[PDB]
Amino acid sequence: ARVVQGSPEVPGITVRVLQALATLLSSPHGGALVMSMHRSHFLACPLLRQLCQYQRCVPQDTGFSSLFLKVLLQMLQWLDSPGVEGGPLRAQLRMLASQASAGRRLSDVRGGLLRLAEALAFRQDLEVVSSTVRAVIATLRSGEQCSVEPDLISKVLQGLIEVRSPHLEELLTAFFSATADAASPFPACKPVVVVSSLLLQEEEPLAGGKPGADGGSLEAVRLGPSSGLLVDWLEMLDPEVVSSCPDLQLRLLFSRPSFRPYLLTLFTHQSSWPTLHQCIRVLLGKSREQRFDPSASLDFLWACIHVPRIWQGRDQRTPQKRREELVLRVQGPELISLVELILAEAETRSQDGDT
Amino acid sequence: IKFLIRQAQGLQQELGGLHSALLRLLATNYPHLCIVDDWICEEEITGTDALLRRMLLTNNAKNHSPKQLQEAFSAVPVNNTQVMQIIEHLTLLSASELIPYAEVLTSNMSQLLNSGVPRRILQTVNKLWMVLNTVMPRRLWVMTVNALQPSIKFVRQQKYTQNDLMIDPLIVLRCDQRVHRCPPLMDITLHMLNGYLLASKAYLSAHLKETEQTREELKNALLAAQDSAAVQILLEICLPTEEDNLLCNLREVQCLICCLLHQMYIADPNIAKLVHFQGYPCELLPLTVAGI
Amino acid sequence: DPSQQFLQQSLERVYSLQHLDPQGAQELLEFTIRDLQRLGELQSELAGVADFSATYLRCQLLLIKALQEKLWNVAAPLYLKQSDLASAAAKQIMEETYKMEFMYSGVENKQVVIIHHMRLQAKALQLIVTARTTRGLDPLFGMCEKFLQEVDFFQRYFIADLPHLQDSFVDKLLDLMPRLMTSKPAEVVKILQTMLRQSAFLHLPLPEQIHKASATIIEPAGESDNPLRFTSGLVVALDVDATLEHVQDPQNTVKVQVLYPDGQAQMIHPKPADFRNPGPGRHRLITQVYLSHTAWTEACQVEVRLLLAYNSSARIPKCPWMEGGEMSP
Amino acid sequence: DANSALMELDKGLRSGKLGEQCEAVVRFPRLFQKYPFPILINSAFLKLADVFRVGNNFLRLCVLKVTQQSEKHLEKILNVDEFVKRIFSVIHSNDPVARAITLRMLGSLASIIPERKNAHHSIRQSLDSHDNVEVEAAVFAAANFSAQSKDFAVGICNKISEMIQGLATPVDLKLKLIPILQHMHHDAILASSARQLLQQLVTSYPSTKMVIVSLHTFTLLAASSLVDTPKQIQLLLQYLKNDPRKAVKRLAIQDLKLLANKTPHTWSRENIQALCECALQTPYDSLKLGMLSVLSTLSGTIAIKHYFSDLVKLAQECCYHNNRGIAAHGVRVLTNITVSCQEKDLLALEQDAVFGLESLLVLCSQDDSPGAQATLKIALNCMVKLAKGRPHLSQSVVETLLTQLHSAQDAARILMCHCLAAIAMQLPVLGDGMLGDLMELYKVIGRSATDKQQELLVSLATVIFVASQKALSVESKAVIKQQLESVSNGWTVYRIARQASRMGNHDMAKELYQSLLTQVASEHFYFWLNSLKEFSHAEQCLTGLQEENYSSALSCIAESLKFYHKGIASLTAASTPLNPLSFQCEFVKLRIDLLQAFSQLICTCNSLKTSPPPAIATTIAMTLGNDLQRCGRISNQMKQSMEEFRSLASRYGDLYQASFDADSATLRNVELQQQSCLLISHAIEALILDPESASFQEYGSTGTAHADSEYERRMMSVYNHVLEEVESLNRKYTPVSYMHTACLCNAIIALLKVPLSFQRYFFQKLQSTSIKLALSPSPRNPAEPIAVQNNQQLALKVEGVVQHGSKPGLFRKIQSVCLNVSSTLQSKSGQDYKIPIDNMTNEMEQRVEPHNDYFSTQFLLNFAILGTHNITVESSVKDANGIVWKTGPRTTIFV
Repeated sequence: ARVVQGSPEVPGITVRVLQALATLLSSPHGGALVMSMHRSHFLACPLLRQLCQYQRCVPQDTGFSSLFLKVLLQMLQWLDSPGVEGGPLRAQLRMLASQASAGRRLSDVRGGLLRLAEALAFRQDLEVVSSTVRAVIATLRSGEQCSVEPDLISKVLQGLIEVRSPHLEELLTAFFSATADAASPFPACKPVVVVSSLLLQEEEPLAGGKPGADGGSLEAVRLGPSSGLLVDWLEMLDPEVVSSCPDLQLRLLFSRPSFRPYLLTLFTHQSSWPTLHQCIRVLLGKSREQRFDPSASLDFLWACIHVPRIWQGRDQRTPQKRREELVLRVQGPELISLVELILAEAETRSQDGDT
Repeated sequence: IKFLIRQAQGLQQELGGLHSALLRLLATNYPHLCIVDDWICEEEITGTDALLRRMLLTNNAKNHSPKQLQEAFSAVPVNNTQVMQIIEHLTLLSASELIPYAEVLTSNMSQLLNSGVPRRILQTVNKLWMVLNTVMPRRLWVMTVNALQPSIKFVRQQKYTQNDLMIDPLIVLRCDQRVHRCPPLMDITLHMLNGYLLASKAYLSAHLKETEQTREELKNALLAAQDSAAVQILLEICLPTEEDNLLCNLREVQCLICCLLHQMYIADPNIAKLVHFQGYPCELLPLTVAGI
Repeated sequence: DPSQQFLQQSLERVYSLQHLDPQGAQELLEFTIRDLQRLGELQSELAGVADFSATYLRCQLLLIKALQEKLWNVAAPLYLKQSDLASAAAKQIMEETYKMEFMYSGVENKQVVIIHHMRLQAKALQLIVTARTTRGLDPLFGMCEKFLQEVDFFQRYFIADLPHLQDSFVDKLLDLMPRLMTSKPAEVVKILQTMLRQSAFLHLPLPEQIHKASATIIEPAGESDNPLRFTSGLVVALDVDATLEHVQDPQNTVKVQVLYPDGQAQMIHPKPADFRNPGPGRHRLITQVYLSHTAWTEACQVEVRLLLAYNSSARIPKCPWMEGGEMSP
Repeated sequence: DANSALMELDKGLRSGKLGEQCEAVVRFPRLFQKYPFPILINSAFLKLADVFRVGNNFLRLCVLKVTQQSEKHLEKILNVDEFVKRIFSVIHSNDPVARAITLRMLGSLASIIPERKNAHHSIRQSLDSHDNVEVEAAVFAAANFSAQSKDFAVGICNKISEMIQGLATPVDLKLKLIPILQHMHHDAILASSARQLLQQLVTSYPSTKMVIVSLHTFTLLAASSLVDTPKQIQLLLQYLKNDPRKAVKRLAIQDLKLLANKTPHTWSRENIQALCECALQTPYDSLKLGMLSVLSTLSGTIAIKHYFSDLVKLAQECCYHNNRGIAAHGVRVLTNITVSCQEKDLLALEQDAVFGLESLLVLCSQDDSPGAQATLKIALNCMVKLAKGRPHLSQSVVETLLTQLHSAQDAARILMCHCLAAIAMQLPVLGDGMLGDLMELYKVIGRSATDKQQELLVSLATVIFVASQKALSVESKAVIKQQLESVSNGWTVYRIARQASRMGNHDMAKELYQSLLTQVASEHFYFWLNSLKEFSHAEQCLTGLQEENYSSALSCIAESLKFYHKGIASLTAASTPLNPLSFQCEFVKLRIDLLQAFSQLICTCNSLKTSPPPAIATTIAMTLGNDLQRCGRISNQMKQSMEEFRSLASRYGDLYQASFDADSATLRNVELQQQSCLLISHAIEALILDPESASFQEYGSTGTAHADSEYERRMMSVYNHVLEEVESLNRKYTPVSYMHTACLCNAIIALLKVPLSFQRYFFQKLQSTSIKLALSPSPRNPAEPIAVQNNQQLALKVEGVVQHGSKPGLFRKIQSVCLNVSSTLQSKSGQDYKIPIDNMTNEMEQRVEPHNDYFSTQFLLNFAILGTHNITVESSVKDANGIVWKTGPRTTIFV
């Protein structure tokens, strides 16, 4: 009954009130036959009939489907999408279904003003899900994403992000290390729903130093909510804090923000002893450049002296109050710079007063 | 037998006398497995347990077969970016899915402390060994003994299966000697040393019953001398160098050794007297008194 | 003041959201009662008004649950048993109104007239439940005339604030009562029932009221066995009671109940000479209690408790049930 | 018997024998479960404290595990001070493992000692100790003691704050210390301080695990302290809309789900609008699925009524999604909105509802996967709710169900049959319409089925019996043919016969019972099947009555009574001490007595014509008699019938409260039977006798649209007919019962129209609860009375424990046990009874409310009789709503 299938579909779409159950049963039988893969040559005929009915009537039919009978049209669209997703044999009826969905969307975007996305929402979602193709360049996508972000666009930015994610999931090529920071800053500034996925794709299989880029982003861009996410990238791909660049990490830890105590605890309980001693001797050294915050330096030193690994299982609180033996030895100029910065930072007195 | 003990203790409604008799036999035949500090960390603390397991195991822990971690360990890119997050994301398991990962964790602990390694990786390896000590601890101890080898290009004694290792636990103290400046590996070796000392005590107690088909005083003297030798070796490990004293791996290792010595003295108050009658260098006197 | 604004929001939510299904209203009342009880258990200075509102909402919930009983959905003249949950709920509602009226101190005339209207509605519900099962038509006249007499007494005692309350059960009954005095009590109680179903839900005004509770001072409080030595003939021993807090002149108002293990129960009257008030807002009750009974052959238990007094007669459980010493005679 | 076990455990614990000691310790919980007595539990806990005071550090862990396991048996300890002292005497040792075990033990005892200052000081001191396991044990004990003990909370909050903000502890220690702030709901100041601390921790420690644990603690505090729940919801929505991570989003989704599960009334319109706007901007599928699950949980409460247009658009958009779970959640939201809300345009949404159901039927028909069966069950129960809450669309769903029944490979037809049976319980026209299609499916289903043919056939037979009303046509023979040559599974045909007897079909029940009588693998089940067959035969013969017939009606009543006697005899022949049948015997006996009373009534109504007027007229003129109008010998028979009906109603009310385990259907059936009995009693009292006695008109509504069965509706219609025929003939004729006996007999025949309905409690007796009620009197092993001085006193010391063989919170919950006690004289004093007053004054009705599964009261009595007495006690458990629930333990002691 493939010849009268288009007529039956048109009758059920316009006014039948009875053929809806028959169409649903036929769609269910076709889906079951496609799942069983027992020579299910029925979906192609239904797809061709639907394409012919949409090509014959595209203005009044779409309006009647989006205004009068929306439930049956949405159910038929869902069944067609399920059949196209299950029966993936060389994507025979996939192109025709995509073309029909695009034609229906183009007809409903101008002729359906009152019923705004009432029944065409499923078709739009299916078209957006089917448009997630893979880029064939994987090198110039960063410039396109930056242009879309600068042009203040939402759908274009989402499409660019999806294309970049698909290119990253595909065969990795020589990625650029120039516009990646700008793209990350734009995605952090603008409301991006796939910002975490984009960051993971850009820092998963890139041929560059993602740690320096993440540090520069966290130090320059004012990312409010996503900052913590960057903090994750500071503890996932960077085991030691002072591992790649000491100056930038020292400036990020001790400066002239919000994630400061967490990173301080990480550097205290996750760094090796030579690196810790090096940081202590370079921080407490004689330097008037104000390259270290004493407010964090004091409790950093207090935590390094009271590391729980230094006191593993000895008796609790049994020292000699006359003189402490276990101490941290320092040098002359080191202690001089320490007392200098201590007496210097204790002169602000914004609201503390005198006591 | 430890996995069976755990899965029998997990079923307390049924299996009335079976689990009871199994535990009463484990407490007598295998005293080296009934160590309290070995399987006490599995108790609830604040309910935060299994929370990160239910909230951080859906998007990952699905394509991390042991072969991937194995090939990530040994490679020209010896960078610790991927292996770190890989070994960190699998710490949320229920200590029963780490059985295929135990073989990958072992045989690479000696290669771990080669040069320039971070601190979090060693801590995660120690935590994994601790959560893998609650199940199949004997095979894990054997694998860790066979993994921590001097690697001097010549094979002297290999694989230490169950006899040449449980007879004299001192083999756990003749390792690569590079783990002495490594707090996590040192704690692992101390746990193995205590377990193997208890296992040797049990083995001698069982062997003096399967013979002559006095000897008890000889066994007691041998056990006392073995404990004293272990304590002396642990004390000599606390020496600084061969030629800061507060902020270094030496401090943490000395503290762990003092903790193990305190546990041994609490277990038996006679080995302390025997060690003091044997004596040790004075450089360790202000450390043991203020540490034990 | 987060607690005050939260209480105001809860009260306005209970007041406004009332035109819905009966099950929805019931579950909303249950949720709000639980929330008010939690707030009273948590907050201290705002505990009195919270407990007052919680008790009022519990009264309303029990009322709306009694009105939705299956007896009206089944045959009326049968009334086999355990079919109307209002036969035992009317007494609870009356006790709750008595407690809300007498236990709290900072009450306003609006609260008094609202609680009297609630008591009248409870009496009408009791009348309906009794007439639903009463077989003799002669006793119906007696209780119907009694209820009309109570209604007349209420409307004579309360003259003001009547035009303030709109669409309420009291005003509807006052406007319809000139006609209900000419027919049979059967149709009278029928009209009373069909009117009380969707009458109204009056809003209660909050105030700075506080509860009236006691303490558990160590004077003859819970302790070890400590079996004292005494005989069966004369009195066993003497004990000391506990202190009081926010009782609004506990003199001639607070009783002391003694619940023996036997069926007998003694309520010793208070002594006005021992009531001390050096802590206005907090009190103290040091009164000797007399205990005596025949031999017990054991040291089972004893129960001493404090209660309240009313105009004619009633009791209020204020303090937690505190057991006394064994004192085996 | 428990004394011997305690003694042998003590002997095992005497010697060292570490293995034997561990064995005894791990066996102690079994002794606790076997004997919940307080004295034995106290002695065992004292022995555990003794073995905990001195040990080899391994018995301490076993005792800790035993204490953590047996937590409900912890409050029933008499000597608490000595136990706590023996437990705490080992925390002063220098062994960190011993101190950690002691801290964990103290934390396990945080429900019996929340004010011991020594434990608080120990936890405070050992919280910052130089260790690793002792610190964790101290944290555990601090959380336990901060749950209760507001003083410990206010004393430990500052220390927890400093220990977390000291930046000198590892990340794991902070992640373990954060959940301690959950138990800060004791005061408003504590809640505010914990809220500020958690806000500072979130704004200062940005990390996945850190933020997750801190948000969990914050939401647990907000849920346990319902003062700032709107702020919690606003913060969760802000983090859903701003935070780009995926773990935090799922955490917030589960958070909103828990909040809607526990406190759904605190939500507002703005929160729902924000959640819908956030779900509309989610490109992922799992996140949208979780948000829609939260929305479906919210829409099942008063939140959907307070919200009333973004939620409607979201539900309409996600109703036709590709995935199945999202579509199921969408159609659930739509069905809940349709049932709860009653807007004007929402009627059109009803269309989008029913067709939307199809979107959940063509995708989970032949999938054979739990992920599809879950959505199928969701859609089916949603359709059931829509059909039971709105009968306007009862056919528009049953037609889709019938059309979809043909599109399943014998996998989803069981669920469809369950849905059809659940829907057809309200309206019988659906069954009348779908009986033909059900029979067609039953005919075409007997071709081949191996996987689950049994359950499929059972469901088909059940839905057929529900749809049918008579089952006397060819359909019965067709079912018999389909069940005969097919697989003859005894359980399948037994369940089919049980469902047939439940729905009222007795011919098929009798046929299946006769077929099963020849294949029984035991003797008790043989008598059970024989009794069921006899009952079904008597039911079937009872339906052989004709309207306006009195000649053969007596013969039918006699043969039904004979079959009932045979059945009850064969049933009581199967009553054994192991699993005794108490409800069935009483139910059958009371039914037999009711039918015998009906037979006596019809016999008296027939004999009324046998010269009854001139019988008693020889002693007094019955005509125009103001004392006794129409005085005849029939008055004695009428009074006997009235008192018999009153006794039958009393026994029905007793059987209602004697079960305590029956379902709603069985209780409703018993209530309907008692109502019919009381109606017949009222008819024989007010109509046949003088109408001036009561003269009470039943001017009230009845038979509301709430019956969940056709039997209940038929009984209510018969009740209404009897009332409307008795309210008019009250003051019409003379009381000689000229036309009153006619309508009385018509009502009797109408009551016998519906044969019976054996409800669910008649079989598969579940929820077996029992109160032991093991008092502790003077030691009396023999039956000899306790020697008392007869003048001092006599104590009882009664105590009972509740035992539930099944799930306790299934149908009713035990709240109060109204213990009663009475005394009487055993030996005959002057008459056959005890005495003139029987000494039954000592009642002492006490009402104890057991918080746990244990209660103990004190009873006394005073008697001055030198003879032997009898003391009996009764449980009389009380439920939540409040019913006597007369239980039958019958614990009787002489003295």
